[PDB]
Amino acid sequence: SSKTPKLFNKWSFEGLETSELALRDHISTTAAYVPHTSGRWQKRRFYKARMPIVERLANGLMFKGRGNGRKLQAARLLKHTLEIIHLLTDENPLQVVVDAVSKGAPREDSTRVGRRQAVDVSPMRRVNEAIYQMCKGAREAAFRNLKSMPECLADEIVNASKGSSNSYAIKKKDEVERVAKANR
Amino acid sequence: EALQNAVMFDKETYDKLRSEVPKYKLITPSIISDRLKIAVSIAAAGLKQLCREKLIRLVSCSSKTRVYTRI
Amino acid sequence: GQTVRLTITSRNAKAVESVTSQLLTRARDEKVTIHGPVRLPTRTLKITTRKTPCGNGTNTWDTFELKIYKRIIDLHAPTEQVKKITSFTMESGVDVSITILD
Amino acid sequence: AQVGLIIKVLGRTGSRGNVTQVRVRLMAEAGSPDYNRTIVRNVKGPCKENDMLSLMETEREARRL
Amino acid sequence: YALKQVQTFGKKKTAIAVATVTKAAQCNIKVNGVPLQQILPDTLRAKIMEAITVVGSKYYSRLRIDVAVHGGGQVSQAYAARQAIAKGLIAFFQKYHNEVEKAALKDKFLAYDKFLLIADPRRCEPKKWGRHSARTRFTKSYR
Amino acid sequence: GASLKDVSAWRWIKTAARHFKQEGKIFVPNCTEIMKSSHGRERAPQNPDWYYIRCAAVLRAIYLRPGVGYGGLSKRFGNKKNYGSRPEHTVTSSTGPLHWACKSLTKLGLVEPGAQSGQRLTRKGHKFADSLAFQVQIR
Amino acid sequence: LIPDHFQHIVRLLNTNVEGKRKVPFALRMVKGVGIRFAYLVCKKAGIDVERRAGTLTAEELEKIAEIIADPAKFKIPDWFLNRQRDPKTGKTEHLSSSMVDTRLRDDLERLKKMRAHRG
RNA sequence: UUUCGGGAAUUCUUCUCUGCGGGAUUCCUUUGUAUGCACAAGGUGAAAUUUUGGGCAACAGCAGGUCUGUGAUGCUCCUCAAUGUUCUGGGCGACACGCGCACUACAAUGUCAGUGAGAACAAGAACGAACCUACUUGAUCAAAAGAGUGGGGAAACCCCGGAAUCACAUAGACCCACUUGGGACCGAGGAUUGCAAUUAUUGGUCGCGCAACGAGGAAUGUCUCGUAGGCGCAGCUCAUCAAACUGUGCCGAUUACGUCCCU
Ligand SMILES: [Mg+2]
Ligand SMILES: [Mg+2]
Ligand SMILES: [Mg+2]
Ligand SMILES: [Mg+2]
Repeated sequence: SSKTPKLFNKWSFEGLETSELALRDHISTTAAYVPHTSGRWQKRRFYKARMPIVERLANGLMFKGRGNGRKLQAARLLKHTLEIIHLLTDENPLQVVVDAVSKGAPREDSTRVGRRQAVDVSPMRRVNEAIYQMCKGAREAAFRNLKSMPECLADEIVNASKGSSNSYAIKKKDEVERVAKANR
Repeated sequence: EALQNAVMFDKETYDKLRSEVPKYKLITPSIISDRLKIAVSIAAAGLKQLCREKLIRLVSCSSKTRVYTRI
Repeated sequence: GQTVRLTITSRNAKAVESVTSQLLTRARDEKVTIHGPVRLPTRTLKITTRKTPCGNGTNTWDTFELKIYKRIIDLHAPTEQVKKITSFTMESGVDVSITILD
Repeated sequence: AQVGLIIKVLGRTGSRGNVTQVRVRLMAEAGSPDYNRTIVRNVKGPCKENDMLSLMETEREARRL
Repeated sequence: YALKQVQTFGKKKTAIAVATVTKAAQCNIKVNGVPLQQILPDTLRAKIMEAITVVGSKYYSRLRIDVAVHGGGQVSQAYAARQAIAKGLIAFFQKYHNEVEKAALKDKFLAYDKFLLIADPRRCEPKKWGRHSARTRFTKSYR
Repeated sequence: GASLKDVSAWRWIKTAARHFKQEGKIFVPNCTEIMKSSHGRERAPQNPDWYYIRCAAVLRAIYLRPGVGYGGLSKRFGNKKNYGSRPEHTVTSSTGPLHWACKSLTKLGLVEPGAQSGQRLTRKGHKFADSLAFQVQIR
Repeated sequence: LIPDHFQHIVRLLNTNVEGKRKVPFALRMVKGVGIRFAYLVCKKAGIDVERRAGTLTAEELEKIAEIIADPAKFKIPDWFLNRQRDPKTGKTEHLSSSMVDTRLRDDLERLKKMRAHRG
C-alpha cells in the first residue's frame, strides 16, 4: 500500500514543472518527505543536478560560522517558509520556488577574456546562481531587523517568481545583464 | 532609528487589534508590530488571546515561531 | 573441582601464538576440559616527540608505538596436574601466570 | 531569447581557463528561417554536450581558439 | 507454535543498530524502548518511517520489531536504525516466504535509496601533525 | 493500559509536578528561593515552581537506571559554562539540590535507600509513575 | 492597559530609571544592584516580576528603597552582600547609589597613604 | 496485551573482542582510439582507480641549527675572597610603543531559564598506604569543600562511559537598543595546592559593567569529501594553573573537477 511522498506530509509533488525549457534537465522534481538525505552528491561533476530542489535550498542556509553544519535547523526554517508562501500566493509552494529558481539568475554575463567580453551562461550555473543570490538577499535583510528569517525568505521567493524588481536576486540580475549588453 | 514602540497597549490600539487584525491575511507578531507600532512582546501576547477566543486560526507553530490567518 | 586460569602476555605476536598453541596441545593430550583460548583486546602504547635535538627548522614529529598481546585459558584440573602441562621450554619474552578462580 | 542545443565542445579557451567554446544548433521552428542553423559561442559555466542555452542575440560569432 | 525470529544490523558512522523481528499478534515498532510516534524531531522521525512507507504498511502487519542503537550521535543513530528495519524485513521474508515477494520488496527499497540496504563506508579522516585538522595547515607569515 | 516510556517525557513531568503542588505535602526547602540550580548557571531559575519540576524529573530519572546516586544525576542536569574571554567547558550540576530532591521524595514514600549503593523506587513509587502515565494518555 | 500614572522615568535613590523595562531589569540601573540582587528585592517586596517599572506606585517605591538600604532586616543572607566585613568598621553591609563610588575612593586613599604596592 | 529486576535455569554467537587468511585485477561492455602502451563512460561490487590516509625514501650540497641533551669531543679561558658548588633574596612577568600567532565578540539562523535523547581515543598507586574513582554524609537549610565506608593492576572499578554542537506542540521571559548583546577593568567576604601565594597560584559568592566593540582601508593565510567550518573530550606539561600542542569522536556544506594570466 505504497503512496507517493509529500513534503512535510503536506505539499504535493504531482504536476511539478518548470516553464523555462532550457532548465528542465537541471532542476530535479523528485518526491521526498524531508530535505535531509545524507548522500554523496559531490562525487562526480553533474551529479548535484539530481539533488531535489528544496534540499538544495536548505544547503544554502548553512553559511556563516554560526550557521555551518546546522541542517536540521535549516529544515525547520523551510517548513515555516513554505506555509507563509502558501498564504501569500494561494498557490502550491513547491511550484512557486521552482518559478523563482527559473528566473533568479542572468542568462548573459561579461568576463575578463576581452576589457570585458559578453558570454553565455551554462544552465548548471544558472540554477546554482539563483539559489545563491536568493539566500544571500534574505540573510542580509534579516540582519538587524524585527522581521524573522522565515518572513524575509518568503518575500524574496515570491518576488523573484513574479519577476518583480523588489527582489534582491532580480535586481542584481538586471544589472549584470545590462552591463553585458554594453560589452557585446 | 528612534523606533518608539510602545510596551503597554493603550485603549486606542486595543480596538485596532480586535477589529482589523482578524481581517488580515498572513498575521504574524512582527507584521502587526509595525502596523500598530508596538513591541513584539505585547504583539505576541495580544495574538495569543485572539487564538483562544477563536477569532483567528493558527497555521504553523513552533517553540519560537507562530503564524496565523483569518477565519 | 577447581578451575585454573592461565594468562599469557607478550610483546611479540608470533611468540604469544606459539606458546598458546602448545599449551592447548598438551592439555588435550592429558584429556582436560578447556575453555578458550580467548583473545583479549590488544593495547598500544604511544609516545610522540619532536625529531630535532634543538629548536630549529620546521616542527616535525615521530610517533613510536608498542603493542601488548594477551590470551587466557581455563582448565579443570588439580594444581599438580596443571604444572606438568605448563612446564616446557617457553620462548624468551613470554610471561605466563597461574591463578585459581572462585 | 531563442534556445540553442550544444552539439560539440571545442575545448576550453581564455586565460585562466574559465570559458568554453562550443557550437550550438538553433532549434527554433521547423519551417521558418534560422532552422538547423549553427553558430559558435563562448559559455561561462560548466557545460557538456546536449546542454541547452538561452541566447539574447543570435548574430555574433566567437573567434576560433 | 514455533518461534519465527530474525536479527539484522545497520551502521552509519560509529552507531550500530541491532533489530530483532518476530511474528506477534499486533504490529509494534520501538527504538530503544520508545514508540515511533514519540521520536523527536519530526525530521528524523520521517526519515525512520521511510522504511515502512516506501514498501507499504501491509507488509508489517503482525511483526514486532525492537531496535537497540549504541554509539554515534543524534543523526547517525536515526540512519542506522532505518537501515536495520529495512534489512530486517528482507531477512524475514527470505526465511519465511518465497523469492518472488522478497525480490519485489528489494528493488523498491533500492529504487528509492541505496543506503536503505547498503552501509555508507565513510569514516573520519585522521589528524596529522603540523595541521589543525585532517587537511588545514598552520598559518604562514612572511614578515 | 499504559506505562512510563509510552508517553511524552515532558507531559509526564509537568503532570507529576502539578500533582505535588496540589497535594501540598512535599517539604520545599527554604533555600530554593535564594539559590541557583548550579554554579554553571548565571541567573536563578525563572519558574517559581522550579523545585516541583526538578523533583518530578528526578523521580523519572530513577525509574530508568535504578541504583543511581547524586553524582550520576549531576551529569544529567549539567550545562556548558561561560567563562568570559576563555573557551567554554562542561560543568556537572551541583549535588546539593539533588540531595534535597531525593530526600523530599523519600519522605513521600516513593524512594528507598537502595540495595547496595544508590537510590531506588519503592513499590508505591512504581505504582505512582504508571498510573500517572495512563492519565497522560487519556489526556 | 495604560494607566494614567505611567511614568517614562521613575526617580529612585537619586537615579533616573527607565519605566519601559520590566521591574527587575529597571532596578539593576541602580549602582549596587545587579540582576541576581534585583530579583531578590522584588520577591521580598511582593511585586510581580512580570510588570513594567513605569506602573509602580509611590508606596511601592518606598518599600523597594527600604529593602535596598537594609537587606539584612528582610532576611537576605550575609554571603549575598557586597561589603561583608568592612576593613575599617567591621560591620557587614550593602553599598548602593553613590556610596559605591565614595567607598571606592576611600579604599584607594587607604592603600596610597600607607604606601602599599597595590596603592 | 504491554512494562520492570546491570529472581533463577537452560542454549546460542546476529551485534563485541582477534592471530592468521580471503577480497580489486582496468576484471567485463561500449567509445573515441593512436596498432602497441593507455584513456572516457558505464557494469560488477563493501570498495573502481596509486581504494583512502600515513611511514620509509637516491646522489650531490648549505661554512643552515645545535659546543643550553649526554660520562660525544680538539684548542683555549677560570680555578679557593673561583666562571666550580650550595644557601638567602631579587629578576627572567617592568611599559600611554611597534610586529607575528591565538582566544572572545559585535546579537533574534540570538541571549536567558527549563526539559529530552545521546560518542570516541585515553589514563590511573613506590607493612600497608602514598594514584584514579563510585556511593552517602555534610543538610532541621549556599556555592565549593570537610569527612566516612568501599572498588580498581585496569574489556573486571570508574561504566549501561548520561560530552558539547543539537532537539522541544516549553502554548516560558526579552523586541532592534551599546539593550537581558559584550565581558574588559576593578572592590569586599571565604575556601583550597604548597616549605613559601605580596612583587606572580587557582576555584566559588555579591557588586562594577558608564571599556572598547554595531562586521573591520591598503594588504594577506588555508583549503576539493565525512573535506572546510562549527563543537566539545582525553593525553602531555603537572603539588597547584591550558586562550598551546598531540590525538579522538559529533554536526556537516558551497564551488571546481580547469588553466598557464600571477607565483
Ligand atoms: Mg608556524
Ligand atoms: Mg557566547
Ligand atoms: Mg549593558
Ligand atoms: Mg585602519
